[PDB]
Amino acid sequence: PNYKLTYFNMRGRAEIIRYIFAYLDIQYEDHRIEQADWPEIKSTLPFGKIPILEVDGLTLHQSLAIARYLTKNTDLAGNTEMEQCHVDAIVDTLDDFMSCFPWAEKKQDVKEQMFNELLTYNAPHLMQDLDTYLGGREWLIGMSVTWADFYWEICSTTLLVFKPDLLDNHPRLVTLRKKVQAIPAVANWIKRRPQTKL
Amino acid sequence: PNYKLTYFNMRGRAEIIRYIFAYLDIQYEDHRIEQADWPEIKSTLPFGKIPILEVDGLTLHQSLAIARYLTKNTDLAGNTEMEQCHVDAIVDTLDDFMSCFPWAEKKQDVKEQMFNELLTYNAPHLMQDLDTYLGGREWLIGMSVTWADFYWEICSTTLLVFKPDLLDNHPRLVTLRKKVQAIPAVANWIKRRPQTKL
Ligand SMILES: N[C@@H](CCC(=O)N[C@@H](CS)C(=O)NCC(=O)O)C(=O)O
Ligand SMILES: N[C@@H](CCC(=O)N[C@@H](CS)C(=O)NCC(=O)O)C(=O)O
Ligand SMILES: [Mg+2]
Repeated sequence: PNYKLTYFNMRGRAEIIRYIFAYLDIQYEDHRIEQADWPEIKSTLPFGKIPILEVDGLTLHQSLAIARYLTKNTDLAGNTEMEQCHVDAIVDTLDDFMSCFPWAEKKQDVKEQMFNELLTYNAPHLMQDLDTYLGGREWLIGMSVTWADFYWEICSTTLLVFKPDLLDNHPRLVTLRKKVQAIPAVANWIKRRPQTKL
Repeated sequence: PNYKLTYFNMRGRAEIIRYIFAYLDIQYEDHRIEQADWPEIKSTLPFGKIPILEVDGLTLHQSLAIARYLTKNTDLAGNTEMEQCHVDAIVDTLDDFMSCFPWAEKKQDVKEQMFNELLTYNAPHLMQDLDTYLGGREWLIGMSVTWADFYWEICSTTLLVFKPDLLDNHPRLVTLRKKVQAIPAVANWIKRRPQTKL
């Protein structure tokens, strides 16, 4: 089928979709719009938000809903229904935290303060719960990589931009990132993708 | 299987699970804890949040992950993988919005300010997007009820508590709420459930 992903020129919420396409070796149009075209693009979105993924003429929206759709019947989904639930749960827990940041906050002064408070007073609790959850296991769910691992690597990459020492107390979570970054197809995408801050 | 749902004494985030159980005619323990006992239970949870669902001893978390698990392979999921994606997307759009409200904000000043902002400016836009998405169809996705319809009913019920005129310009969205409440199993639950504000 023909796929067309539309998002801004940044990793952000479209990156999980881009990782999945890379991993599954599926061709797609990576459409990155500029701020100047937002007004026009927006008037075509079902709920005024991106990313959207057009599949053979039909529009899908919501990054995680799209990620789940693309991984259905693949090795990234989770081996059992219980495990698939755990994958969804970990992704939503991560997404819940990322959604707490004031990404659209105009006033930089207030924005910086909130980011710093979230990374100092809240992040540590989530990092510890994730580390405890993973224990000595190779991956977050099951005995093989799932898109939950992809999401951890993606979210942590952005958090590290604002809090470099985020994982200084959790080497096991760093190892996990490295294992994700070591997957051949993923490594290739990470090396070739457009370099953006977020 | 043996199901035990744990949450606070309110509809909130556990209600979608309660609707699914009622619709599917599944018995479960509806455990509603007291604030005074939350800090004790919280310490035993991998991620310290509720609702959680114990399935034959195994614990699951994240309301939507659990809802998806329960509806898999049932008539409440979409009829195709694409339709299943639409269901997931609608639920996430609604959840994203409801999650924007500062429910735990102690500062009545900031809390009231954000509630008014969300209800006065954002809500109308979402309502218009939803009405347009629904069009003249009976349900949000496909030709039959899905858990996305349940979620609309649940979400709008709480929104209507703070903004009763929410749907005065959207009769079709009111009718959808009524269509869901009319389903025998749901109507039975609605009339039997604990009467709470949220
Ligand atoms: N939870 C949604 C997020 C939707 C969202 O807020 N997208 C942002 C881009 S990162 C956007 O479209 N913003 C436009 C706006 O805020 O009006 C997803 O994962 O797709
Ligand atoms: N996004 C999670 C909700 C996590 C959450 O914030 N739950 C609230 C109850 S509505 C709770 O656990 N708050 C008590 C606390 O965080 O200590 C889900 O959908 O289950
Ligand atoms: Mg979410």
